[PDB]
Amino acid sequence: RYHESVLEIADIFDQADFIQTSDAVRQLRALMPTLSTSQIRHAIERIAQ
Amino acid sequence: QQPTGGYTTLEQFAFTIRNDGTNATPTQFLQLLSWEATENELVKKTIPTPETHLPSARNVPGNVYIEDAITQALFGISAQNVNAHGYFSRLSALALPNTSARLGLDGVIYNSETINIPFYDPAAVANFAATYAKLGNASTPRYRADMIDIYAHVGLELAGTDAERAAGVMPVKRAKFDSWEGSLISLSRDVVNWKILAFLIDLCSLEGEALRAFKTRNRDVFRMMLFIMSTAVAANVVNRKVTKRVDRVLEYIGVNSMRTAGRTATITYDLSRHEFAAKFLQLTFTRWNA
Repeated sequence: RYHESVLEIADIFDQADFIQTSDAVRQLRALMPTLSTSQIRHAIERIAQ
Repeated sequence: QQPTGGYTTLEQFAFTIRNDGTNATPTQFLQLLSWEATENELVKKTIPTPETHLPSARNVPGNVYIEDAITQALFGISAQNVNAHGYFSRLSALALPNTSARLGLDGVIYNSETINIPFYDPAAVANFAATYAKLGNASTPRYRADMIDIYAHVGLELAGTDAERAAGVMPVKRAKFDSWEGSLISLSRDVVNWKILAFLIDLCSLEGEALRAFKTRNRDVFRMMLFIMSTAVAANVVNRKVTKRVDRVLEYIGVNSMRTAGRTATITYDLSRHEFAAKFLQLTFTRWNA
């Protein structure tokens, strides 16, 4: 029985001076096709480009 | 042309503001401040009794806007060129035993029959301009007010808990409060707008028993008068973060730092503006105390 949920971290810590961004990222990385280390060297090398 | 019984305490002359948006009579806004104490002390000294001799009354052609101008200068936002005699030489006149120049209710100076404009009692204003004309001296070399001593007073006067600290000393208190972005300045202008004269004409007149009753009534309007005013001088002002709410933090509430640049969080005195405020306080204070 699950409602697998994101629980945006901030709704756990009271001193939100570290907490940042949001559940919005899991949404996004969920899409990225899992990359390899060699793969990222490339994604980064080409962004910087 | 109405008498008194207390010039303030009469509709038209109400003192309100903006609490991020509302109003609230200043007493209500100052009860939202906090002071961390910090070494030192602000041993109040003695305001040097005023420079008795006031500027010569020069006719000059025009309508000297005085309520507005005095304040534009005290807690304005930059009064370009304050102290210029022009406005005060004229204001001096009002301080004579018999004249025409009536002090227009809205806050101005006229001639013979101002017409329409319901000026102030001719007597009240008489005692008023008596001192606040000298105010057009602060410019000249031999009459400067000598400001850092004066700010000692502003403090136990503004902060410093009643009695306890109303005993000559206290620690510079770094003041902070829950603000609302561009808080200090927005607040100052609600005050530039304020009707000062109503406060002074009453302060320089009211007999003696009534005067004290009055001191208590504007204890706060007056503290508020200079809180916004002192922050002009207080050194650094930054925002202290807390928990989503922001808290404006003020360097030192009492230690005038003689700074003249242009911050953003607040007003800023040009150099000559200190020459003016320093002097204005010398008078209100010598007077507040009696």
